[PDB]
Amino acid sequence: MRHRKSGRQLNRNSSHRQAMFRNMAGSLVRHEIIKTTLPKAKELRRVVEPLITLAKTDSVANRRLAFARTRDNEIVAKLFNELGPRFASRAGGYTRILKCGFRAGDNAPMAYIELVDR
Amino acid sequence: MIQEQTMLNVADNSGARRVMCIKVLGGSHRRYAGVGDIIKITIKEAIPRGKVKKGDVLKAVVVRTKKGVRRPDGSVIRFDGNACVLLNNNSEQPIGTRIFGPVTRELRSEKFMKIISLAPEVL
Amino acid sequence: MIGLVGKKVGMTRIFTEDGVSIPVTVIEVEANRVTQVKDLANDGYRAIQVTTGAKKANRVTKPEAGHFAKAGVEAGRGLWEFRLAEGEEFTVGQSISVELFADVKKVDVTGTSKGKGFAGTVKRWNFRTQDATHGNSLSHRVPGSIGQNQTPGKVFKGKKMAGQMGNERVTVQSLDVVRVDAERNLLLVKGAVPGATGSDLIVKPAVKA
Amino acid sequence: AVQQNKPTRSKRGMRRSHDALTAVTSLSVDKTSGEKHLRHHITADGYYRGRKVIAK
Amino acid sequence: SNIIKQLEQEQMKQDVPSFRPGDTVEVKVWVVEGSKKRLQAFEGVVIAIRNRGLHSAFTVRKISNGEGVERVFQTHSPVVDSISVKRRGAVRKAKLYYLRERTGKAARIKERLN
Amino acid sequence: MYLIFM
RNA sequence: CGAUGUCGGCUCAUCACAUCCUGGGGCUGAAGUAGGUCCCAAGGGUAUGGCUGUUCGCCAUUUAAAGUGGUACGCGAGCUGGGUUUAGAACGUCGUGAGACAGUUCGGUCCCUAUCUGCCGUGGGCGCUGGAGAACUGAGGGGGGCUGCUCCUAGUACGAGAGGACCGGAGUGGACGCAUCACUGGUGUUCGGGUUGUCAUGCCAAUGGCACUGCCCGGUAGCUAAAUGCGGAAGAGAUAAGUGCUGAAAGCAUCUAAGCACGAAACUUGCCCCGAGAUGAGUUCUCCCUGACCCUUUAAGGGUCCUGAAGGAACGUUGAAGACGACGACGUUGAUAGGCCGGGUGUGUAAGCGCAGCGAUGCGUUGAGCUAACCGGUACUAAUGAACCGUGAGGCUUAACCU
RNA sequence: AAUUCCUUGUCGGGUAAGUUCCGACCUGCACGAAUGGCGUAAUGAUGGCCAGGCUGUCUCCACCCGAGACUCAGUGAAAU
RNA sequence: ACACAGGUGGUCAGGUAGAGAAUACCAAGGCGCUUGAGAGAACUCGGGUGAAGGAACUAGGCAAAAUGGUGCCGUAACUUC
RNA sequence: AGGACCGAACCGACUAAUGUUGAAAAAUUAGCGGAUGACUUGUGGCUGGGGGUGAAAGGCCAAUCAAACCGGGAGAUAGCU
Ligand SMILES: CC[C@H]1OC(=O)[C@H](C)[C@@H](O[C@H]2C[C@@](C)(OC)[C@@H](O)[C@H](C)O2)[C@H](C)[C@@H](O[C@@H]2O[C@H](C)C[C@H](N(C)C)[C@H]2O)[C@](C)(O)C[C@@H](C)C(=O)[C@H](C)[C@@H](O)[C@]1(C)O
Ligand SMILES: [Mg+2]
Ligand SMILES: [Mg+2]
Ligand SMILES: [Mg+2]
Ligand SMILES: [Mg+2]
Ligand SMILES: [Mg+2]
Ligand SMILES: [Mg+2]
Ligand SMILES: [Mg+2]
Ligand SMILES: [Mg+2]
Ligand SMILES: [Mg+2]
Ligand SMILES: [Mg+2]
Ligand SMILES: [Mg+2]
Ligand SMILES: [Mg+2]
Ligand SMILES: [Mg+2]
Ligand SMILES: [Mg+2]
Ligand SMILES: [Mg+2]
Ligand SMILES: [Mg+2]
Ligand SMILES: [Mg+2]
Ligand SMILES: [Mg+2]
Ligand SMILES: [Mg+2]
Ligand SMILES: [Mg+2]
Ligand SMILES: [Mg+2]
Ligand SMILES: [Mg+2]
Ligand SMILES: [Mg+2]
Ligand SMILES: [Mg+2]
Ligand SMILES: [Mg+2]
Ligand SMILES: [Mg+2]
Ligand SMILES: [Mg+2]
Ligand SMILES: [Mg+2]
Ligand SMILES: [Mg+2]
Ligand SMILES: [Mg+2]
Ligand SMILES: [Mg+2]
Ligand SMILES: [Mg+2]
Ligand SMILES: [Mg+2]
Ligand SMILES: [Mg+2]
Ligand SMILES: [Mg+2]
Ligand SMILES: [Mg+2]
Ligand SMILES: [Mg+2]
Ligand SMILES: [Mg+2]
Ligand SMILES: [Mg+2]
Ligand SMILES: [Mg+2]
Ligand SMILES: [Mg+2]
Ligand SMILES: [Mg+2]
Repeated sequence: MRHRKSGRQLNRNSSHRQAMFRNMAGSLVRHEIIKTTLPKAKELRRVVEPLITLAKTDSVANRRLAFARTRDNEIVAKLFNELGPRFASRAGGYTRILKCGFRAGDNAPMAYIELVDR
Repeated sequence: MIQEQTMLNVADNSGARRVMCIKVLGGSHRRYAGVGDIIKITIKEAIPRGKVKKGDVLKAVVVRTKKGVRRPDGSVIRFDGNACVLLNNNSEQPIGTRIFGPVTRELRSEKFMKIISLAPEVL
Repeated sequence: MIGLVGKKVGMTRIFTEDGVSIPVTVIEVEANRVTQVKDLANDGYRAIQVTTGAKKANRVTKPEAGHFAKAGVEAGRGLWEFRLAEGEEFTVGQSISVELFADVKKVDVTGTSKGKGFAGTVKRWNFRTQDATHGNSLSHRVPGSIGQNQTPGKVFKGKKMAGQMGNERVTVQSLDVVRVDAERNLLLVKGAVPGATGSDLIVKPAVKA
Repeated sequence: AVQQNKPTRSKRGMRRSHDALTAVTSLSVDKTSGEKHLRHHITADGYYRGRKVIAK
Repeated sequence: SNIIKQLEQEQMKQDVPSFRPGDTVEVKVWVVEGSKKRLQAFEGVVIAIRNRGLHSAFTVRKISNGEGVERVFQTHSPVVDSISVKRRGAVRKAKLYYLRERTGKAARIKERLN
Repeated sequence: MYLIFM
C-alpha cells in the first residue's frame, strides 16, 4: 500500500536521489532547457520550482539557503540576478514539460523541460 | 498488559518483594491482565520474617501497570512499574495490612473495597 | 424502511457533559431526489430509485440525461435503489431529507472498503508466521501446507490463499445515531464506518433487534 | 518442476493469442507544420500545437 | 474539511491558558465517587504537549508516594475543570522524555523568567 | 543421520 | 527395488460420530444442589508450561470442555533435522582377531525457475439476435452460528438442618471475526534539531559530502495493533429422541392404523457477501440511426457512391484504485496533478547585526527560522483542433388486436 | 558412571512443575589399577546444567530503507 | 572451459585523528564493476526501529541484542605459588 | 625470558544465513582460532603403485585412491538385464 504518498524512488537510494536532482537542478538553471526522461522531469519540478520562489526575495540568509541546496555559486548568482527578476510577477509554474520521442538504447520516454520564458 | 513470566513488584506489606505471574485467570486462551484482574503468581523474593515464604503459590490483583489504564474521556494513567497486591488463594482477601503507592479507581468495587481503603492515594 | 445515500466526511469526537469520548463519523446526507418508482404490476417488486449530489452537465450522457428529464429532477452523481415496505409510497421527483432518521436509534451503514491490493495470507487470513530463526529456509511468511496426500489429491474449494484484499462492499450493523443535524445535512453515527474519506455510504435503519 | 508431456503446437499458439501487438490508432497533425506526430508529443522538427518549441 | 472544522470549534474551550514543556502545572479534574462530586489536583511537570485543535492533549508527570505517575489529559475534555501554571521552566526541547530515566536532583528543571 | 530408507 | 523420503516438531487444514462442552429428552437406589445411565443431535468450540528427540506419559496451574478416530500412522517439488540408521572417536560387553551390539556417548551437506489437473485472485475474446448507457430481480453459491461470571426473581420452591434451585430478565467479560484511524501508541532513511571524526566551498562565520540514516533526540501524512466501533441473535416453517389428545382393529386398554397438537445450537429461512456464461444467457428506464444505385448464383445474396449517429476506445493529467490489465475522477464550458498564496502540524528562539564576557559562551532582535505526503483557495505549467472504432430502422412462422 | 538393562532406582538440592544437572547410597546386568586407578591448578571455536544483563527468539506481529519478483525495449538458456 | 565475486611471490609506503601496516575521511593516482527505463503488490534476500512483557521460542538463547577505550580504586574459592 | 597475553599482515576453518541448472565442480557475508613458533612462505631437488608419504582420518599421491593414470592381454567372463 502506498496510499496518499508522494515522491518517486526512481530505483535509487535516498542519497543518490538527492545528489542527482541537485546536479539536474544546476543543469536546468544554467542551460534553461534539458532533455531527461519523463518521470525525472516530473520530479524535477518539485526541486527547481521552490528554488525560484526562494530567489524572488533578495537577502543574505536566502542566498545561504539556496547554496545549501545547489552547492554552486554560478547557479545562485543566476537565480537571484536573472531568474528572480523575470519570474517576479508569476505565481508558480516556472517550468514546462514537452514530451518527445523514446530513447534508442532502452526505449525510455524522454521529455524536455524548460524554464517558461526563453 | 501482564502476561505469564512477567515479574511484578509487590504493593503491600506481606513480605514478598518480587512475584512472577504464572497464569492469567478468567478465560481460555486468555493473554493479558490489566489493572484489577486476578492473576496466579509465585514468589521469587521475600524478606526474612514476613507472612509469606519464597516459593509459595498465591493469587494476586494487578493494581498498577506500565501500560496503564484508559478513562472514558480518552485520558491515560500510566505508571513506572508493574505492581500487585497478594490475595488469599480461596477467600481472595488481601494478606497485608498496608498498601504502598497510588492505586486507581478500577479497583473501586465490592471485591476490592479493602484495598482502596488502605491506599495512600486513589487516582 | 428506506435508506439514504451520503458521503463519508471523516471522523471526529463529541464531548458529553459527564466527560465521555464518543468517536463519531460525519456523513453528509444531502437531499435524495426520487428518480423512478417501481411497482408490482410493471417491475415485479416495489422499490424507489434516488439520486444525490450533482453532476457536470457536460459529463451526463444522452441515455442518462433522458432518464433524469423524465422525472424532472436534476442529474446527480449516481443512482441507487431501496426496497419499499408494505405501507410506504413515494412519488417521482420527491426529495427525501435527513429528517428520515430523526427518531431512529440505530442504523446500518454499508460502503466500499479500502483497498489493500494483493495481500498475503498473514495479512488477509490472519495466518501464523513460521520461525524467523532456528534454521528456517526461505519460508517465513509462506502459507505452509495446502492439502493432504493422495486422498483427496486436490486442493479444496474455498481454500484460504493470498489474493486481493479489500475494495469490496461490507455492511457494518447497529451503529448508534448520535446526533441528526438537519439544517446543514449531517448525520453523526457512533463508530467506524467502511471506506475512505469521500466515499459513498448507504445508511439504512437497523434491521436487527 | 518440469512437464510430463510435450505441449502441442495447438497449445503453444493459444498461449500467444494475447501476444499480438496493436498499432497506434491515428497520428495527430500539427496546425502550422502539417507534420504527423504522436498525440501530446512534439514533432520531429520541434513544433508543438502551432508553435516551434525546440529550435534545433 | 469545512464540515468537520465547524463541528469541532463549537466544542473547544475558549479559556485554555498558555503553557510549555517544562512548566509545573496543576490540573483539576472532576471525580465521581458514586453520586457525590469532587475536584482533586494533579501537580506535576508538563513533558509533552500535543496541539491538534479539539484533539489537543498534554502529558503531566509527577512523583507520588515514591512511585512515578504519568497522566495524559485531553485539553478540551469537560473532565478537566481548570489548568493553572505554577512555575515556568526553561528547556531546549518539545518533548521531555529524558526525564523518565532521571530522579531526585537530576530531574531539576531551571526556571525561565522570560 | 537417517540418509536412506533402511 | 531402471527409488512410492523415515519418527517427532512447525504451518495449514478436512471429514466421520462410537459426543468432551453447549442444546433437547427417558429412567434413577432423582428432596434441593450436585451426580449415575441411556436416547437424539456434528452448528460452533475444544489450554499454557516443567522434563524428555519424543508421539505417549507424569507433574504445576487453568478451562464450559481441554473428545475419539480417518485423511500414504494428512502435510519435507511447504519449513526443521532433535531421534533407534553412512563414513571419526570412546565406554561396558562378545570375539584370538578383523569387527559386532539387539546398549549408551560427543560430532555429522535435506536439491528442483511449475507444462497439466487443483485452488486463490485478476483480465482479454465471443455469445445473449439492431446498437448503446444505467438500475435491478435472484436461480444458485459462500460466510457467520462459541461461551463464562455477577445481580434480580429469591435465601423463594425443596430441605430436620446444612444448603439451595427450574422457568424468566438485566449487566459485564474471554476467544474469534469484520471495519476503521477520532483517541492511546508503533513506524515514519522524503520534516526539524543536537553532536563526533574528516574532506571541501580562498579564509572567519555559515554550510555541504562521507562514515549503517555516521550516531542520536523528536515528529506530519499514510500504513498499523496493543487502540475502539460492531457482530454471533430474536422470529418463522418442517422435524429427531420424546410427550400427548381423540380412537378402533381387539365391546376394555391403546400417542396411530384414519384424524389432531407440541417438540433441539442439527435441516429450510431470517443476517452479511458474490451472483443472468442462470446458453433456461431474465426484467425495467432512457438514448441513437427514417439515403440513392447496380448485378448474379434470386437469397438472412454480393457490390458502388453518400453517410459515421447514441456511445465507445485511444491519448494526456491522475487517484484512499492497482503487480500488469481492470476500476474511479478530470481534459480549458477545467481544481485532474504539479506549482503558488493563506493556514495547520512538527521542530524548537535560524542567519546577520548589537551588547556582556579574557574566552568557551550567554543575552536582545525572537516562539524565531525552516517545515513531506495535510486543510482551504488560485489557471501560473501541463491536461489540443482533431483523427479512430461503432451505422443508415433491425429474420421467419403462428396467434390476438387495430385496419 | 562417556560404563546401570530393570530405570524416569531411592533420598536430598535447585524449579510453580526437572526422563536432563549437582550431592549421596551400593542391589557394580556387565568399574578397577601403565589396551593404567583415583584426583588435579591452568588451558579448550570441547559435552551437560543453572543464574544476572540483554534482546522480534517468542506472545504477535507492525512500519520503513534498499536488491529481485511485476511492466516496457534489447539479447536469450535448462532439466523434461 | 568464461572478459569467472576464487587463487598468485617480492618492492614503495603522503595528510588529519589514532598505539597502529587497524579504522574513518582525503592527496598522488585510478576507477563507477558492458543491459537499461519505469512501477513501488504477495513473497524471497540484506538491513533500521518498535508499546507492555522478557527465553514463556526451541532439540538447544540457533540467530540477533548486549559488553567493548585509557587512567585510578578494588577484587573470591582454589593453586603446581 | 616465554611452543607467554591482546591484536592487523599472513596462516587457518568453529557457527549461522545465502548459494545449490551457483559469481564459484567447495565460495560470499557477518562473527571465529593461531599470530617468535612443533610458525609461515618463494625457488629448486628427492621418495612411484601392493609402492611412496602419513602428529594416523583408510588421509594424500594432478577436481580420480580399501590400491593412481595411460597403453596392452582384450571382443576377460557374465547360468544376469
Ligand atoms: C545439491 C544438489 C544435489 O542434491 C542433494 O544434495 C540432495 C539434498 C540429495 O539428498 C541428500 C540428503 C539426503 C538426506 O536426502 C534428502 C540423503 O538421503 C541423500 C543421500 O543426499 C538428493 C535428494 C539425493 O537423492 C536421494 O538419494 C537417496 C539415496 C534416495 C532418495 N530417494 C527418496 C529417491 C533420493 O531422493 C541424491 C542421491 O543426491 C540425488 C542424486 C541424483 C544426486 O547425487 C544428485 C546429483 C545430487 O548430487 C544433487 C541433485 O546434485
Ligand atoms: Mg532496474
Ligand atoms: Mg540451503
Ligand atoms: Mg530467512
Ligand atoms: Mg479423483
Ligand atoms: Mg520410474
Ligand atoms: Mg504420515
Ligand atoms: Mg509432499
Ligand atoms: Mg566407525
Ligand atoms: Mg541394529
Ligand atoms: Mg527445502
Ligand atoms: Mg445458506
Ligand atoms: Mg507517536
Ligand atoms: Mg525516527
Ligand atoms: Mg569554521
Ligand atoms: Mg567526497
Ligand atoms: Mg550515507
Ligand atoms: Mg528453565
Ligand atoms: Mg550423580
Ligand atoms: Mg576399562
Ligand atoms: Mg577391562
Ligand atoms: Mg597390574
Ligand atoms: Mg593392563
Ligand atoms: Mg522482455
Ligand atoms: Mg564484466
Ligand atoms: Mg577475476
Ligand atoms: Mg598473498
Ligand atoms: Mg584499511
Ligand atoms: Mg520493497
Ligand atoms: Mg519491544
Ligand atoms: Mg520498552
Ligand atoms: Mg522452555
Ligand atoms: Mg514450548
Ligand atoms: Mg550465538
Ligand atoms: Mg603465543
Ligand atoms: Mg588443514
Ligand atoms: Mg570470513
Ligand atoms: Mg592473537
Ligand atoms: Mg575406520
Ligand atoms: Mg585428489
Ligand atoms: Mg588389487
Ligand atoms: Mg585372452
Ligand atoms: Mg566385453
